[PDB]
Amino acid sequence: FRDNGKHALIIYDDLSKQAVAYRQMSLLLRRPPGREAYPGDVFYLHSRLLERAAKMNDAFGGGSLTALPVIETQAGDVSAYIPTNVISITDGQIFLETELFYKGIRPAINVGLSVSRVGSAAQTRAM
Amino acid sequence: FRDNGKHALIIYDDLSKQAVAYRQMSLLLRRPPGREAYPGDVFYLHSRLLERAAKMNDAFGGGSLTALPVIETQAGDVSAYIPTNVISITDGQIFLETELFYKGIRPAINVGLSVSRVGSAAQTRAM
Amino acid sequence: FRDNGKHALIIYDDLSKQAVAYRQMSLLLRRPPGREAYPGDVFYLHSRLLERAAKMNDAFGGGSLTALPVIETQAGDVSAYIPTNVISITDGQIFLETELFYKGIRPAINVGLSVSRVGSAAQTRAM
Amino acid sequence: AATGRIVAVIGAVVDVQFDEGLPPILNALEVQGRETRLVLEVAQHLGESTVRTIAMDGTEGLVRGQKVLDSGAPIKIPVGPETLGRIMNVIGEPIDERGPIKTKQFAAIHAEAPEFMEMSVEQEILVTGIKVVDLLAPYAKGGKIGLFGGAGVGKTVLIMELINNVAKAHGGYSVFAGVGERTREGNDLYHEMIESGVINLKDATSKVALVYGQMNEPPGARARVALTGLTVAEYFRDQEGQDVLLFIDNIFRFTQAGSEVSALLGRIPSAVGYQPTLATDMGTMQERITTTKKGSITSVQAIYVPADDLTDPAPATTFAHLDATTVLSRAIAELGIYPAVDPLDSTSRIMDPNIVGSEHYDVARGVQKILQDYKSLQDIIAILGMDELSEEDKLTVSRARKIQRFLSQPFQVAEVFTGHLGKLVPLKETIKGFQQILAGEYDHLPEQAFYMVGPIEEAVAKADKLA
Amino acid sequence: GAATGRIVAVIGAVVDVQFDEGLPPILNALEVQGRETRLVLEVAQHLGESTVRTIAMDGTEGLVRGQKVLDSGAPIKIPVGPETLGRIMNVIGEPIDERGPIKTKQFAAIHAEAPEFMEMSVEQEILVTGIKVVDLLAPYAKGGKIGLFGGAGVGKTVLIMELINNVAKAHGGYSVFAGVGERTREGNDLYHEMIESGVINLKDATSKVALVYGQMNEPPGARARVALTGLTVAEYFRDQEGQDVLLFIDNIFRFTQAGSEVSALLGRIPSAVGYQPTLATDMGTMQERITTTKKGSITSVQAIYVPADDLTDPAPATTFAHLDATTVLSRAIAELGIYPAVDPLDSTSRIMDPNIVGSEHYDVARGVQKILQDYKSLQDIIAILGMDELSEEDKLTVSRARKIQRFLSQPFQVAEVFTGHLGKLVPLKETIKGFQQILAGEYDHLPEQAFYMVGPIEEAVAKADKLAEEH
Amino acid sequence: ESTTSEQSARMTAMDNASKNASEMIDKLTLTFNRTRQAVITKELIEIISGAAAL
Ligand SMILES: Nc1ncnc2c1ncn2[C@@H]1O[C@H](COP(=O)(O)OP(=O)(O)O)[C@@H](O)[C@H]1O
Ligand SMILES: [Mg+2]
Repeated sequence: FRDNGKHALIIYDDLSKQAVAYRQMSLLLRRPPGREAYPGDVFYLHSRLLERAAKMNDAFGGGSLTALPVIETQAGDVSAYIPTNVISITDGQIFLETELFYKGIRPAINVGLSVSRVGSAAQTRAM
Repeated sequence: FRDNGKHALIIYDDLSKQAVAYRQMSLLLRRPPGREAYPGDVFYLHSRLLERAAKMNDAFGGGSLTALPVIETQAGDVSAYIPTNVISITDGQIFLETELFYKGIRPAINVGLSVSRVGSAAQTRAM
Repeated sequence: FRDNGKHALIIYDDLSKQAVAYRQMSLLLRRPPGREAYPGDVFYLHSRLLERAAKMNDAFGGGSLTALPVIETQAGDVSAYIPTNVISITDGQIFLETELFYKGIRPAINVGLSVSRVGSAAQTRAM
Repeated sequence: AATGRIVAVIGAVVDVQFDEGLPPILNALEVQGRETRLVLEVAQHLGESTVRTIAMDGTEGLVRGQKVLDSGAPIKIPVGPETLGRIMNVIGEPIDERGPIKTKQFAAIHAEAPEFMEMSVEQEILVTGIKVVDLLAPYAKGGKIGLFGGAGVGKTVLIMELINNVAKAHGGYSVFAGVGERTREGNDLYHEMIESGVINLKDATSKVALVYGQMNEPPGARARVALTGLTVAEYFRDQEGQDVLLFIDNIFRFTQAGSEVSALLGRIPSAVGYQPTLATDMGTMQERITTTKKGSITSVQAIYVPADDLTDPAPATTFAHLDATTVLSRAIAELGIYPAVDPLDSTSRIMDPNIVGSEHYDVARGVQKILQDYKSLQDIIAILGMDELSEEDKLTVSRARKIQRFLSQPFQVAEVFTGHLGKLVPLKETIKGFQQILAGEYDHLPEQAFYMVGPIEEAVAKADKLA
Repeated sequence: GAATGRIVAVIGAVVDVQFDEGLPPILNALEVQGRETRLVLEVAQHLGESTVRTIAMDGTEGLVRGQKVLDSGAPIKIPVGPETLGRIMNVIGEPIDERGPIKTKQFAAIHAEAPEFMEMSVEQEILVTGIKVVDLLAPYAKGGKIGLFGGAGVGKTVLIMELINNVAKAHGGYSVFAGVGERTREGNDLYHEMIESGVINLKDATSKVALVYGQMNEPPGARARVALTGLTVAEYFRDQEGQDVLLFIDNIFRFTQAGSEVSALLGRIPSAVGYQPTLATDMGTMQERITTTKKGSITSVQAIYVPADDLTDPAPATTFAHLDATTVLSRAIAELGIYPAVDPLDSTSRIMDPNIVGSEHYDVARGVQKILQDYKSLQDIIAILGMDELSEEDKLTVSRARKIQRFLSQPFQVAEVFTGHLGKLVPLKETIKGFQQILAGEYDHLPEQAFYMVGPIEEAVAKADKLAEEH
Repeated sequence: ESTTSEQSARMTAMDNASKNASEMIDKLTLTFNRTRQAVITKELIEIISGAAAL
């Protein structure tokens, strides 16, 4: 849909389970592990997948593909090995807190830590 | 003494040196290691041994065998590998601390961190 | 100098970079790694060095050879592998800190901890 | 299916060199020339007509050259209606020595998951009958449960009360599957089940089918005990169409035994020391418990959390499959309340108004609220005093005392001990009673008359009789 | 000569030899030809096709493949006897002090077996050294086994050279100092600290000590066998002659730790934190030959390095069972100036018993340790409430406990070059009497600076008068 | 007057030293738990790579 001038959208759910199913595929062939026994290339797994969401200019059709990956964290660690391989790829984050969800504010979106590096310059003038 | 209607009592002293004597034998036979370089079958050492202590019945003789195994921890760490096998197998522990030994309480038994799983059925009617 | 009469002095700046040149050089020779992939004889690497720093008797020449090895540590932790192996070869130490440097004590010497086997107390008479 | 000589014995790992009939993986072998059955389950192929297998009894007295056959199928077990009230180990042999299990057809223990177009798409709620479990943390159907709380809490009396409620309104039998359990406590479980009425040694009036793989049995035969207790549990789903239950004790010893098999073969371990295939191995077991179009399997599994670490790799992976939790704590037993269920720390994922409805959500969120502030002002009344709380705080003392005694229930399997008749309450009788205490229609009732009754009409009835 | 093998593979300090005719057993000695120094290799494994795997005892430079290797027919044969006194000796039994050779008529191969169960003397005694923490709280025993723990820089070469002064001069029997891998500087003091003190005499035959020195400038196969050259000279004095011996070893952690330096080069899979998989087996092969049989006695004092002050390390924590008496030096105590650094609540002996030391010695040392564990529960209150909030009974505890803590310190005689004080040597009958009175209350009226660095309690009132006169 | 107010501010300022200590150990249990798990993994890869390098 990108290369024919149409507008697409893809959603992964979730990319932390593709990485525990690639760790298994690389331990069993006896490749050296790393932090949390992850292989040496658990970055290039997710970078070459998320590099493919682009907007093409008007020569190449003008179509777009939007990607929204999903990661799961362990009790709130945003400094683990995998959530700092995707934060340093995507153009923003949408943090959800486990404290705000039990108190009642749902969708428990933390507004102080959710940004958009590029999506500020593209929204409606009415908003 | 169990198959013949008599009774006995055995005291392993201590079971944390059998498990190191097995580990020396495995890793020179090149059996693959695990956590803390113990082989995989080291729960199988202390499970087939500490289940031979039984209380038989009237049609087999009426024997018994009681076992008190001894295990030495290292600075209160009851969450290492061998001290967590043998807590799961047996029917209770008696926990002695060296803080109570110098505050004037000897025998230096902690009452809070000790349990027997059978308990009140294994007592006389006056105690 | 020392084997002909005079007095020398030698600074190794530093000796945490003579260890990672032994870890790499002796992993590509297919030698099995020890702790932190260091070889078996990193203690023998530093010890056969720091024992030539002698003080000869006067029927040989009487010359001396001081030594001042520098060691960089990570996050001010002195209980690492290569620090503790070289604390216990030297007669005394000079513990340089960071909170002394920034509060204002420069040279930032911890005079509380900077112990020294005083060297037959050859300070001088007036000092 | 042919004859293969042995060629290596190392630990609990046997190595069998066939000639023509090379078996597939997960095929059960049988060693010939021995006293009792020694089976071997094929796990790899190595080339040169050699397989490798994990033994399921003691590996002593095996000579290099013994002739071992091939069953031509996996481990086949006696599957029938005449297997209830009996005990068997991982390979179908009876071990209560009551006579052989006389059955017609067998089933292998290794299958695949239900298909994509066999599922059910409307979530339903399996009522049990217990007051706290139906309301504040309801069970799904096909769902998975966690049971927290060790020995000394009122635990085995909860297991047998589940089985004597699933067969009084639903008609589906159960399985017990002790994984690596204690031999000393497998007998006090058997001998309590006899005197309570669920297993009966005389007739065709049993409910449970015990499958005991015990702690002194090798690690290859400790992982496969939850599959043999699942294979039995599907005849009452597939071939009969009922609502099966299944108890695993416990879900950590299933996981710990998989790491022992995987390290005897040679596979390099994962994070903190477990096996690389940790989530798939839990996947292929936990995906066979669903709600197909014929019937369903429900599950109830006890969980052990090592070193108080709720982010440890084994309870992290198990929590990804759960639809509920149940927590048994030491303190609620001291108050005198049975079963010992903590209604603030026991959860359920289907607690949502689209699944349970509108009436059930706005009560289990109301009675969940009235017990939260009482834990807060269990300090103000403990330091400042009693009459110094407000007059609207003399009602959060009443209606957080009248409710947490109506979370108690006289069980039926402990009939002779309490002397009281075991009561059952349906799901609309749980909701009709809890709404009237927050509404305060029964504000004129003493806090002792809310103890060990059935419906709302009994507590009221009980109060009238007193004094 | 027999089985003149040939060298094939020198990888580190692990040489492999190949024999044409006669394979030698495990634990032998091999002699590499064509070198101007004596290099000795000890057999350790048998590999197949007549190749063995040895370990050198010297430097492996200049080892060209295809080099001949002789064989002696036995393990390493050292000199032994009475004429080894006042000497310093190598691992393979050679002189290193340039006095000439050792002329003895008896050799002992260093590999022997532990004496059996029916050769075990059972009796306990007491031993008085002069120190108010040893003799009060962790008393020694005539023939027992004594280990000195603690980290680096806490006082183990001082506490072991003070007991050489106290006990090993007023003793009728003999002594052996085995230096297993330590600083060659510190092995020049004790050679000269005991020439002027009469324990070594360089002209006549009345010396009473023997020295074994292989230090930390030595390859790690020779720092595993000076622990065994020690207790082969220290066993001829117990078994053959019916005498009484003392055994001083510093440091015995370098025996274990130099076995982890050639584990993986031999061909083993390494165990937990990096040690060899034969830790508690090669150790207990050695620590059972240091026993008192019914032919003699041995009183062994061994210094035990604890790496990085970590007592739960596997090299010290498997040594706590080969010992009767433990004196554990801490570092958080020696930072307060208290010397000897000995921890009161962590040292322990077996004979602390109301049937050997008496029921007055026992009631004292179980009230010193009980008031010091009462101190630490107050130190967590002082850090918040401050000192002038406490009650009047708890203030009395802290003052006596700080009086007791300062009174456990004592000026040694070997601190006459470090501190400038004068040395004490307190008898046992005064040690019990002094501590009995501070617990009673008969010195509640003094300043704490009297008690710091004195001997008997009568010197701790002769200081509180000089402080009040110079006020 | 000044003795009651000195006591009831010795109660309220001790509740807030006790609430501020519960938030410092629960943030230090989590750091302890991750640091405990990361040394089991660290020493185990030292053995797995020590066997396979032979
Ligand atoms: N009486 C004493 N008590 C405690 N420490 C002392 C005393 N006299 C000197 N010291 C210092 O304590 C240090 C202890 O080091 P030492 O015992 O020689 O080696 P080790 O590192 O083996 O403990 C010495 O450098 C010395 O400067
Ligand atoms: Mg020293």
